[PDB]
Amino acid sequence: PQITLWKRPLVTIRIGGQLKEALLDTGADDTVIEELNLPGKWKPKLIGGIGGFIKVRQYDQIPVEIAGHKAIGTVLVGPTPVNIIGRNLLTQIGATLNF
Amino acid sequence: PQITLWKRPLVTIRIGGQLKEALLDTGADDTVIEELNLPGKWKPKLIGGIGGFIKVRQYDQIPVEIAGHKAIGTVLVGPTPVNIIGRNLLTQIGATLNF
Ligand SMILES: CCCC[C@@H](CN[C@@H](CCCC)C(=O)N[C@@H](CCC(N)=O)C(=O)N[C@@H](CCCNC(N)=[NH2+])C(N)=O)NC(=O)[C@@H](NC(=O)[C@@H](NC(C)=O)[C@@H](C)O)[C@@H](C)CC
Repeated sequence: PQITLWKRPLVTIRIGGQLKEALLDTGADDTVIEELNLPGKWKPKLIGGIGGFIKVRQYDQIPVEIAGHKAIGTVLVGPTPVNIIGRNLLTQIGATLNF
Repeated sequence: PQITLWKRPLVTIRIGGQLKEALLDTGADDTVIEELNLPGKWKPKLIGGIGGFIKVRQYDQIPVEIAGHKAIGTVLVGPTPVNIIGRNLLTQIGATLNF
């Protein structure tokens, strides 16, 4: 689809069998989801944002369906204020910015 | 123009007549620049994201040219590792997400 930016670009995703809402974030390297369980193993990681750094769980090779488009890649889980889909998955679904 | 997301979407902007590199961030409501010597009246604000909040200075009606496309609006100034172009200005240059 084509998404304008007057509102936050929030979409529904499928992850782990569950539906969630997430923000399409071109300013994020990685995909960061609110605290939850995901199948499989993980390892601790730290990531940073506007306010500093947080601890997350790094899960690899997780399938995520993003507005109907499939991706399989790293998902970080931790105390983010909002679920964000970052460039590691945006690239998989063919997303570009256009102006 | 079309910008892919293989790398961070860093582009040249002009603010205060000078050129800087900034990240096009669809996950940002607002525009955050690290330019603490702007002239002009400002007011204190707090903005947040991953890691919490920081203090910024809010400047209004500041011209910002992005990749040769003129915009004018609110700019927040504060300590950030990367200059961020948010939706307040992305909308003014006609930017969309496409997949
Ligand atoms: C989670 C909140 C929404 C998404 C987030 C994305 N912003 C980018 C900006 C870039 C860095 C300052 C971000 O955090 N990116 C992270 C996401 C985490 C991730 N791992 O992908 C990033 O790429 N982090 C890199 C580091 C980038 C820093 N740059 C650098 N070292 N050169 C990383 N690998 O850890 N938006 C925001 O942080 C913005 N917040 C908002 O837009 C709203 N605030 C809230 C709480 O939602 C609004 C109500 O203020 C800020 C900028 C104020 C307008």
